[PDB]
Amino acid sequence: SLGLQDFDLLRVIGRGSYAKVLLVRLKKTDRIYAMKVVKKELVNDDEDIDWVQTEKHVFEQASNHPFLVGLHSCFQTESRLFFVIEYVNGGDLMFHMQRQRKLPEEHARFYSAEISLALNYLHERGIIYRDLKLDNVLLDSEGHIKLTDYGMCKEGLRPGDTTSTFCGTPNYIAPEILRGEDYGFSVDWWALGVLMFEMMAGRSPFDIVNTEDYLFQVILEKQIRIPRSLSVKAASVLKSFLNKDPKERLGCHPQTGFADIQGHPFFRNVDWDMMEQKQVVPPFKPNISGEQLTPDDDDIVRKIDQSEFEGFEYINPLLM
Ligand SMILES: N[C@H](CNc1nc(-c2ccncc2)nc2sc3c(c12)CCCC3)Cc1ccccc1
Ligand SMILES: [Cl-]
Repeated sequence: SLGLQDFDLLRVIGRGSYAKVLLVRLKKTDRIYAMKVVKKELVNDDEDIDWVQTEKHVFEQASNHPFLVGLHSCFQTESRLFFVIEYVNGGDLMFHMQRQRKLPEEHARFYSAEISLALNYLHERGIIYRDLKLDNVLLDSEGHIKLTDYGMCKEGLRPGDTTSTFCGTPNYIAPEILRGEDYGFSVDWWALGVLMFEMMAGRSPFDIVNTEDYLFQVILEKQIRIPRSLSVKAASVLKSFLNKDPKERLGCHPQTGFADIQGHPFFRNVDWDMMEQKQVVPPFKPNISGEQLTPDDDDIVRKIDQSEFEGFEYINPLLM
């Protein structure tokens, strides 16, 4: 099926330790896509045994939702896995906050709404995102958000289920994870609380003036206080999403969790349905505005365990 031959490696658009993301062009179609590349050796050594399976499953659910990147195709070389993904060209919230420094409540309200719809959808599908942060919140040309990089997702969580992996991006990691407690969807809502805080305050609730051990101490012990300039509505949601007790945290009620959010005074006057069909207009249009592969290690590749990657190839019959 697909392979590197069928593509033109245009540029690099993302680079972590585990994963690398390229901008690519499907030759025979002249369409542009984003490509996520990961060394299969690290997939075996660093990830849960069902990582490949969880990724494929998550992309499936994401193709049927407006605020989630969908999967075009994926293939494998001897040493790497390749995820060809719907391309988003509006940048991300981090880039936006970089120029904005601080967003009006209306803007944060909009974004946090769309983010909630994407999250609740994953939760409904028994999935925990587990890595919501500014730069994982992409923006399309129109100005709507899109969650990307599903590398941290947990799958198959039934009602009452609970997982126990310590993961995430330190600044956004929930207290219940820090305590080593079994957790569920609650971590995602805490993450949104932290993200909402950055949007409206212009800084993290845990900014300063063992560096990471100290950060974890701040999150667990230091009292979270909302700045005096924010409205009573805003102060509430922040404090509610940022409740260190998963049981008492906003959006975490097993039954009325997501209803409690939509009902929150902060989200008053929000048409969720129109929000979900993109019938609500974004407060910022990235358009009209603003401003190669590492060689394999033959001694490693030769001994790689290809088991988990058998039958990895795939193409989506419906263009995401
Ligand atoms: N944070 C953006 C660049 N990084 C990434 N962008 C996208 C992406 C997906 C779809 N359309 C666009 C981007 N997906 C991913 S998955 C991943 C990373 C990443 C980096 C860390 C490792 C895992 C910022 C950015 C936005 C737009 C263009 C270039 C960069
Ligand atoms: Cl507190």
